Amino acid sequence: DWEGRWNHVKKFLERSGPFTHPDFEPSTESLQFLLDTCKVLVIGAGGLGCELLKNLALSGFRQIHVIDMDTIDVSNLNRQFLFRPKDIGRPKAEVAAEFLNDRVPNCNVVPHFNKIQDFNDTFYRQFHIIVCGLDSIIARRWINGMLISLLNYEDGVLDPSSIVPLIDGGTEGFKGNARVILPGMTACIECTLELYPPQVNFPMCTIASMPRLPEHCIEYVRMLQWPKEQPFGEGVPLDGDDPEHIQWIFQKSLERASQYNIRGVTYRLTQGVVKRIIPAVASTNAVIAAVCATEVFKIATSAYIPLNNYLVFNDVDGLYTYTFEAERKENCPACSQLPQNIQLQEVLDYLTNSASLQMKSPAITATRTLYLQSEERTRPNLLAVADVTTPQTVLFK
Amino acid sequence: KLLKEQKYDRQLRLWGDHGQEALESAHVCLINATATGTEILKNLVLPGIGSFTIIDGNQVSGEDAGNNFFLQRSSIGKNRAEAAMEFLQELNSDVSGSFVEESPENLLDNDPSFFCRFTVVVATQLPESTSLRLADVLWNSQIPLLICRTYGLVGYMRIIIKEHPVIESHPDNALEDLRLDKPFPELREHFQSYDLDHMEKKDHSHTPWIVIIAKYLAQWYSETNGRIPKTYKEKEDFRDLIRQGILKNENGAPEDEENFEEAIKNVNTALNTTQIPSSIEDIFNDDRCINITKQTPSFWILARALKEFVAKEGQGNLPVRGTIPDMIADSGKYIKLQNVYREKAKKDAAAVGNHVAKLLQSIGQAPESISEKELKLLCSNSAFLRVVRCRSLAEEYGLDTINKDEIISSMDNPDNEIVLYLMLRAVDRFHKQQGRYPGVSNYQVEEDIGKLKSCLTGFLQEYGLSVMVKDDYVHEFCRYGAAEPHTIAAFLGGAAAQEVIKIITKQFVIFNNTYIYSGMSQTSATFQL
Ligand SMILES: [Zn+2]
Repeated sequence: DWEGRWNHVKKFLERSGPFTHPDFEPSTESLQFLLDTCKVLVIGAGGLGCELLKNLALSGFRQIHVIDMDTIDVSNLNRQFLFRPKDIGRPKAEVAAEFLNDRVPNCNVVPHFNKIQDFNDTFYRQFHIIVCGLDSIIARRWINGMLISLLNYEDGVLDPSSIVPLIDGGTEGFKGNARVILPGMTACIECTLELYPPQVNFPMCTIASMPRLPEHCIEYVRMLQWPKEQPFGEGVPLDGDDPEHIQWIFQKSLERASQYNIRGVTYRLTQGVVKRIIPAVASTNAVIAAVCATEVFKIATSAYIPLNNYLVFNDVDGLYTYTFEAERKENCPACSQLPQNIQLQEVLDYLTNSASLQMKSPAITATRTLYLQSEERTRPNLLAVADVTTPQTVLFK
Repeated sequence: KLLKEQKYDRQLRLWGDHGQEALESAHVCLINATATGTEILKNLVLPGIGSFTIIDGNQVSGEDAGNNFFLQRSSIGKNRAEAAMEFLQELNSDVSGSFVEESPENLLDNDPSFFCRFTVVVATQLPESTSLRLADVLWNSQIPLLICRTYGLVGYMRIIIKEHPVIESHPDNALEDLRLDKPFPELREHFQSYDLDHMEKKDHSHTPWIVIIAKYLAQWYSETNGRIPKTYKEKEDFRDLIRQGILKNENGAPEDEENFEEAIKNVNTALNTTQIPSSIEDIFNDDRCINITKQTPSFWILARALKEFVAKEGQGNLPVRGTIPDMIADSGKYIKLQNVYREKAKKDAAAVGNHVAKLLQSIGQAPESISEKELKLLCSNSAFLRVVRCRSLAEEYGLDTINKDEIISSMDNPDNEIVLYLMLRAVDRFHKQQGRYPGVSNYQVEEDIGKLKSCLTGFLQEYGLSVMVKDDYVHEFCRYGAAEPHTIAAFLGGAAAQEVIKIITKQFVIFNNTYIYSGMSQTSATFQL
């Protein structure tokens, strides 16, 4: 638009260079082609989202869509700079586009107050690149399955034009990670699951009969005492953001800790456990969103070769980045072209407790359904599996 | 107050109320308000730094407005510091912003002592000469300084702090202080109280793995007399010794005992843990620790105290940390076991308190110029203490002080990121020689390649650095045209902001000198220049 607005971006598009991508061709048009046509979808306005919209917008991207089902909360303000106290309660995706469209002159950010599962093939197909910066692994695996299903194979040969690049970033305190995934070419989210599901869910036995830590006590009240009793009205569920609810979980937890001589129950600790709070700062999000944005640019323009897929950032002791190429599992449940091989209420366990699949509350179907736990009579029902961990149907022979 | 607790919840879980306090009391100074500076600053305002002051003496340009999220088209022509603060202040009302429509040189000319009003100073996009001038002043004033430059796809960051000691370093995956190798009295007593052989089954399968390993380590010890440090033999046989204690079911085959499994999976890192770390010994043997005076900082006092303790009540060991990891066990046994370590940690901390008081006596500094909280925290992190001392910028630029060793060695790899450092130095020569940066204009590139290649050689030979720099880098750096790409400025802005927070809060551990980032390959490296 105005004089030298894109002076910092142009130079990587108009000049030839020694480290350029093999297919790069310096052009004085490329930028405009980038501003007017490259369609990017940002998943999440939380976490990296805000930082991603800024980076992409100041990089020549204009046609950006953001998806988020969340509402602004006071705790967001320590790092989600696109939000202000007055926006508390409003939809994150909305306020985000709103802010950006006003701070960056011609950006056309389109919001979607939805959850990624609300959309299917037809929708995702409209994008050239998808950047995921949301918090849950369930969401990461879900968009991972969507993009793979968009892959079009011709007699066993992948059609490169059916590949939709997925850049995924995450953060945890002063640690974070960014990766580039090329469905059908690179390792996908499911290819390296030995890195994503590492989360905690306290064993029903220790929580109910062997508490040792304050967290166990809180866990007990939340997962058992609240359901049994119904403190705030029959049928009313526990609201993590409700102060009176936390207060109740807190008092009851203290009482349990008292009985087992466990110290440490605290209100702050109760909140952290009820909401599964992950510590978060602006600085680490900036770093990771920066790496991801840079790769989005590279892939859109072929300015340089993409991250040889997986980077880790750590700020605790000094600072460092580490990158390696995650390999594609030739037996992957999600990105392998072939149907998996096995060997009913015992195979459901294999699709759950297992590691290679780690599916959550699956659903098997014979060549006729059976146990579509998603239907309470779907229990008396008690191969083509299905799941909440992906849009596709995993074929098991 | 309650508003803040809610707002800062995600970060309070990282540096606590005390870090937040240190943060809210600080005053940082930013030099130029380019993309690099507003990005660093934004990461300081959001978490809530007490206050900030931008110092830019330039005006907004079409390109500044184009790559900065805190400058609009409407600010083109106005003062950059003034206009940046307008938008940065909008980020957090609890932060008091400010500025000076003056430049660093001018301020250095008139009121140098001006920068003495800051906790830390962040200088960005500065040319060589202004950097050295500013470095000298802040160094003698003992004011912490961080220099940051974005140049094309390269990020650079240099920190300068004479001495930065820290207690609460927040180590990741440190070895638990189990004391299985050098058990204190109460812990010996506690283990004896257990009789795995004669004991009900439910209690057998619900005994802390520390007890299990303890049990078996005494058996293996009263026989051979060894301690088991040979990884896939002694330790592997030991794992078997443990695996043979697993009760057998009615059918004969061993049953499922998760606690013994846990004992097993832990033998590898549980047999050797009580030993003073290298870094601690180095702290103990340092002059500021051995020769105390009236000016000796509270940290070195607590350092010496820890030393005296290691000498007496410690018996060549640091005070028991006090905590243990969670581990499958009945509540009673787990709590009883933990209380032993807790109690023990309390005993050791009191002893350390004495040594401290005794030290404050033969110094007459004060009666309790050190809260008891500082003492409990120091005993918890006695193995994690760290001290960083950066070289001055003068030592780095000196012809006889330059670290040619590090630079020469690094260059063995023609692609080490230390070349980016070299290119930065040369690019600066190109700016003093010529009065501009190379490649700014699409038409200068080709001609600049030769001029820059020459500034490099001059720079190298001058310091006596016989290193090979591939031509590609010279060309690549001209190709950059001094650009300050936003995503590159954002990366450096997150990285730099957190290093500043580490300084202000004294909590994690800062990089020891220079960090260089390459957006081209997405690789980085730290150097001690
Ligand atoms: Zn895969």
